[PDB]
Amino acid sequence: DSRSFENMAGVFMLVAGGIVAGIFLIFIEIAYKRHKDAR
Amino acid sequence: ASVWVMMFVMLLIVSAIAVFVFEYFSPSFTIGKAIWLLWGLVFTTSKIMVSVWAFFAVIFLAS
Amino acid sequence: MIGEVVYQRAVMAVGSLTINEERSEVVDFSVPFVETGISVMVSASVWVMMFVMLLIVSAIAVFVFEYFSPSFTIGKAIWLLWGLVFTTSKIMVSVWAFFAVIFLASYTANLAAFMIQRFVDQVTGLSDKKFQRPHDYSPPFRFGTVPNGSTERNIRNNYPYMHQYMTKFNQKGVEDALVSLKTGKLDAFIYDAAVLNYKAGRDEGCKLVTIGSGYIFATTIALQKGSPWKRQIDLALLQFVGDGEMEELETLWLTGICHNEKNEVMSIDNMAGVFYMLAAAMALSLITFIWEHLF
Amino acid sequence: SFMQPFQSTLWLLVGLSVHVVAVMLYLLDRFSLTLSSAMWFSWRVLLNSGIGEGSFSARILGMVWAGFAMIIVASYTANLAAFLVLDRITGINDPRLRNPSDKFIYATVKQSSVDIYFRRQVE
Amino acid sequence: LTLSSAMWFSWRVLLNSGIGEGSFSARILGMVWAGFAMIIVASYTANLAAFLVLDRITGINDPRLRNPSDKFIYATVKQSSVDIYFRRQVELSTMYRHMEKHNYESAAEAIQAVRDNKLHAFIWDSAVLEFEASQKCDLVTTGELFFRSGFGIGMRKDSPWKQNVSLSILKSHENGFMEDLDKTWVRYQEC
Amino acid sequence: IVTIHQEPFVYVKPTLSDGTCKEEFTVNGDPVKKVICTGPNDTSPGSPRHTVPQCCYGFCIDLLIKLARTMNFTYEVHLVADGKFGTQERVNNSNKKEWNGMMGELLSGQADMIVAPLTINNERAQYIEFSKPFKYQGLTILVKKEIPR
Repeated sequence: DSRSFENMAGVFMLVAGGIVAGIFLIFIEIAYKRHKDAR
Repeated sequence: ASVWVMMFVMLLIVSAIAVFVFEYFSPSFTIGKAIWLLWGLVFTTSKIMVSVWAFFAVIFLAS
Repeated sequence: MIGEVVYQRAVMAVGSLTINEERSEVVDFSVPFVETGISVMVSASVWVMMFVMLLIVSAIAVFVFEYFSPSFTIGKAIWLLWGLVFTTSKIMVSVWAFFAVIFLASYTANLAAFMIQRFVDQVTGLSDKKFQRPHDYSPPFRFGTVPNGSTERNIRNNYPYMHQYMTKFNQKGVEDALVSLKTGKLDAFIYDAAVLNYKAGRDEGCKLVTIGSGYIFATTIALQKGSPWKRQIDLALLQFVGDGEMEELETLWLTGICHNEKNEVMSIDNMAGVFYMLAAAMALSLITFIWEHLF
Repeated sequence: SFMQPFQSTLWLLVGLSVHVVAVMLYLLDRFSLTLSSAMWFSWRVLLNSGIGEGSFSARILGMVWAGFAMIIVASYTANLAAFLVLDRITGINDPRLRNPSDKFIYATVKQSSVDIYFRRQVE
Repeated sequence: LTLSSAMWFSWRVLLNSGIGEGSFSARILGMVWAGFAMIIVASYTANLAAFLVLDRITGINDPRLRNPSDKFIYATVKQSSVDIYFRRQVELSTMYRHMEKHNYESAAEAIQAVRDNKLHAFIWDSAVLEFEASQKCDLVTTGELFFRSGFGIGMRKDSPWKQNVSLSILKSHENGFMEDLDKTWVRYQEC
Repeated sequence: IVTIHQEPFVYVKPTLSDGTCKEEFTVNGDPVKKVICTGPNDTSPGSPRHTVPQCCYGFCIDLLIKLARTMNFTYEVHLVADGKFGTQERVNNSNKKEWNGMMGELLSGQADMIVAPLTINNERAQYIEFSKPFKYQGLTILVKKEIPR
């Protein structure tokens, strides 16, 4: 052949881990901001 | 070939995340508006996190 | 060589002889062995057009907002113009916004032409006081040679103070220099630069920059005096050079990898640029917030 | 191919500069929008999601920042094209073979005419 | 949405002014169009970088000179040692029908011939050439130093003052008086 | 000394209306070494060649004054009628292989010194032997610079 990705897969892993940590903080931070909006 | 399937997977992930975040503003259309926003960002606190992945999509444009 | 010439042990003596004026006093000589000497081995107008055209389109916006009257051209429309660098007349501005995007694409191609088409070096030569006052630089400079050289005699003629520096570092082999460059123990080296031209090309990776891009310092065969051979030698010599047969030997013996030196640019970046431009920006606030509505 | 090749320090400088943007936007509100507004406007415009709209002096400054953001994108995508597109044995003519090293050891099969064409010539 | 709306929305999104928002099937189709617009921008800016960044006389080794054409006529000055270094060697036989048939009386005539674009290149001693290349911007000295002679002094064979001159000549190299003339007459200008 | 009109080695420029060299200065502002140099005006054959002494500038003048210091000579400095080195070429009767030009001028006794950056000849050294040469160069090639797009 004549060779016609790994950057892609690194971006997949990084963006996936970031979105998972974000979503599992979303509920916590929504609850605590409901407590802070009660103030 | 394989990059395409990854794109479909990740866009469906972020669309579902948008559906859940619109469900948790309840304590404007994830079927409608948010998907055309996802289209626009290939090319509202979770929307900040999508603007992160919009900047990612711009990185993929540069690549 | 010169003892074998003077005391006539070697009636002929060839060498790679740095033919000194000093040696010429002592020994007669033919043509220079090769060219040699002493070397050192070591490891506008577009802008004004932009201002003009943006002021044109801002004025056109002012007029079009005046002719909706049959929201702030001072305000909103200018920040829109800023956004379009990077409502029917606004369609025509979206045309020129697409133009501004074309200009973005053009100077991306231009900055690609910059950041491809860098190569940099550090040492000039004896003009550096790096050599002349090494201890007046931190770290003090680190330069040695293999002793009893003709180049050393030339620096005795030049600066025996520099020899006082060299004797802090003077070596015995060329591989001593290879180590002390590849281990950073001595900074760069000056010798008969031809040996540096072999072995610099014959370096691994060729980061060991030599005595400038080949800047020969100490610029420009032993004959026992009165030898009748000299005209024979030197007329033969023109023909050898008139035949380029020395060049055939050059094709034999010279090159390594710096013969294929390939415009050693970068291949991440830490240019200033914005480090200039940041120094502007804060002072802009220092302009404006003094100019408040004082009355 | 990789992860970021682009000097993680520079990426930290990006983070520092974005927080500098946030500081300069939130201070000048009181001099003529103070909690999480200009945060998300820096993430609007510094991400160039909304490039246009979103006193006047802070806006001058911010659109200079958006100009910077466009420059930074231009430079790094120039590097994306560059470090992917930018910068062997040729035969007997190599000094790898004219000066044959023991890092480059080579061989044949004995009793070959290959070795005959070796042993005929000189160098 | 039927008169001038989707006109200006095509000029919004096809210009990618507003890239995001601005039934569902038409929106699917239009965002495919915006994908096309991004592709088109990518291709033409790739051409902007390409056709600006993408794709001579080497010396005697040219077939321009080994097979010297009359589209490449060259010359010298007669009564020169340049013509001597021609007439010594062998395969300049094809060249002597240029370098002996077109020549000049001063090198400046050949310099003007480059400037007047008469003859394509010239072969002269490198010093004045590289000077004037640093001085005027019509001039690129290609090739190597051909016949790498030294620049010596016309001394008769019975003239005995080669000697202390050669000692000075030596003090010149050893103490950089050569390099002093490099300061004072050589190292000046650029393009 | 007869001088080939070789610039900067000898800038052959005219004198003043005084017949004198000026007081011109270097980039360093230094009074440039200038030499009265006798030889033709209309420096071409078939033209009335008028031997004017003219100002001269260069490397070699500096060196000759160095040798006036170190060597205690006077220097009798002239321009070439030919402007040429002058090689062995045949005179009419089509056999007379004779050194012309500067080579002729030494070998006629007329020049007694050639002070010029002379590309050495195995052949010229067969008649006129150099001292130690200055520069170690060779012939290179002037090429037109191409214009931009």
